[PDB]
This record gives sequence, structure tokens and C-alpha cells, in this order.
Amino acid sequence: SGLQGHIIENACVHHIKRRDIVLKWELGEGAFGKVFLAECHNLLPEQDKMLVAVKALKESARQDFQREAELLTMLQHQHIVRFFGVCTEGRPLLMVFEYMRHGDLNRFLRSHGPDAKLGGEDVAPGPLGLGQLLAVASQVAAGMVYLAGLHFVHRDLATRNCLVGQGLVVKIGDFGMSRDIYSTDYYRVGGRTMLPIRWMPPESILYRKFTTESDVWSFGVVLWEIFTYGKQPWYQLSNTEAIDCITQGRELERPRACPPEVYAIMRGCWQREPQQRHSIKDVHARLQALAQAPPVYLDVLGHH
Ligand SMILES: Cc1ccc(NC(=O)c2ccc(C(F)(F)F)cc2F)c(-c2ccc(F)cc2)n1
Repeated sequence: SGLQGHIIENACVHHIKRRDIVLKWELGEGAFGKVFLAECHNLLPEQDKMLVAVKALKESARQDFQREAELLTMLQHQHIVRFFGVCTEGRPLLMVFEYMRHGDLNRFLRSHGPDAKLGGEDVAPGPLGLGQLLAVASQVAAGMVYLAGLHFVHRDLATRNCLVGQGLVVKIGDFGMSRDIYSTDYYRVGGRTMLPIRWMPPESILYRKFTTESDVWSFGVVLWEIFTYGKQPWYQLSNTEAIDCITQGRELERPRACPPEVYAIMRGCWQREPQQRHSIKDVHARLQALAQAPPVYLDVLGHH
């Protein structure tokens, strides 16, 4: 449950008046609640009014909301979805986040991939270029560095759990609806429990262990998703065949658009032994340089 997992190991929360939040329309809905585009007044200076994404809590779940909001208030970084605070006067209780114009990273990758149907404000016509793909991956890594820095275990790192804003700014974050919107990205064990198996290392599938290291493995899989324009990992396999391949040491193939150097960052996250796995700091440091490298050096990395 991500935020919940960090709470089960271990207020500065900003409050917003209901009259300062004006609900416009729904963006999505699930089981834990729904998301609305809203207009927020007197939130930030030199703006007066601004657009935000509002999570409306759908029982003794009100206490959960408060600790989640406390955790979200602490979790502030350039590549973590900005949390503005809560509205606790009257029901439904709301969490207020920034509005991310391009939506989740998976949706954005596929819409700028070779399988997209078809204007070009933040990015060029046709599929994303190498430079665009690298900057994307680096921001996700930066965000994961801040999380390993604060010693936070995500448990569900995937491009569907990242968001894209104006000027191609990518941040880790979701509104708790991935299980409803991307149900095929989870394996239903029984009753309620749904696991993102295609993104999980052998110790999370086999031993049910979740760490900072199972999170670097997921990043490796996120790196693969970036270079395949949001394709589902092990798409050719059923849930049981995918569990089998992961537990039997199989590695995901090198994507077409992926340079051997980027594939080496991936393979480093995919070491069977959690200890052997490369730290997120170095995975990020390796990606920052690859992203901020001259086009002369970049063009020699991408062939054909
Ligand atoms: C059922 C479910 C599953 C997963 C969720 N996401 C998280 O726990 C999560 C969100 C954000 C970040 C980061 F890094 F951006 F700070 C890290 C995370 F692990 C949620 C969720 C619950 C409350 C909420 F305000 C937002 C999302 N709910």
C-alpha cells in the first residue's frame, strides 16, 4: 500500500477551506475513492487561482488519511508529485495535489510511441527521441534517490505510478487508483490482494519481502517500460508464466530503442542477489550524465 507500509515501521499538514476548493469534474474513480480536477484559491502567491488534482476519500479510515497526509507533507522533492494539503471541513475529506497536465507516465509514453494513433507543445512530432527518453528516466531515478534517502519502500514503482507535467517534468506519484485503471498490471491472489508481479524481483514473489532493493529492481523494469514506450513487461506471458520466468532468473530483452549502456543500468537492477544490485544514487548518477551529455556523444550511442 506504499505510504501505509512506511507508516507500519515509521501536525505540519497544511489545511484548505472548502470554499477555497471548487470541484470542476471527475478525472477518475475506483474503490478507495475518486479524483477531481478542481480550482483552488489563495493557495500560491502571484496566481490567485490555480488548477489542482483532488483525491476524495470514499469507517475508521479518517485516521489513516491523517497519517498519509503527514507522510505526504514530509515527502517533498523536485521529482515527487507536490502535495498541497488537505480539506477536513465537511465531507468528503480531500487531499490536494498539483495537477499534472500530461497524466501518468505510461499514458504519455504510449501516446508518443510508434503505436500511437497520431499537437507538439512540449514534445516533437512522432516517437520520443533518445534524449527525451533519458531525461524521463533520470527524473524518476532522482525521485527514487529521495525515497531511498528518506528510507521509503514504494512497493509499486511503475510508469503508471509517475505523472507528467508541463515542460516534460516527471514526478513519482499516484492517487491510489492504479489497481482500478490498470487491473491487468496486477495478479489477484484472492479476495482483495493484487500484486504488481511483472515489476517484482524473485524475493518479493517467492519470499514476499519488500525493500529499497526490490525498488531498484522495479526501477530497472520502469527503465525497460520507458524504452519500450510504456509496453507491459512480459506482455507475451500470462501471470503464472511471468511468475515462473522471474523466479527462474529470466531477464527482460533489450528494447529496440535502448543503447547497450542503458541496458547495463537495467541489468544492474536485475541482479538475483539484492546486495549485488546497484544503488539508486549511482543508477541516477549514471542516468543524469547520459541525459545531460552532448548530442554528438548521444548520436553515437543510438545506431541505425
Ligand atoms: C491504494 C493505494 C495504493 C498506493 C498508493 N500510493 C502510495 O502509497 C504512494 C503515493 C505517493 C508516493 C510518492 F513517492 F510520490 F510520495 C509514494 C507512494 F507509495 C495509494 C495512495 C494513498 C493515499 C494517497 F494520498 C495517495 C496514494 N493508495
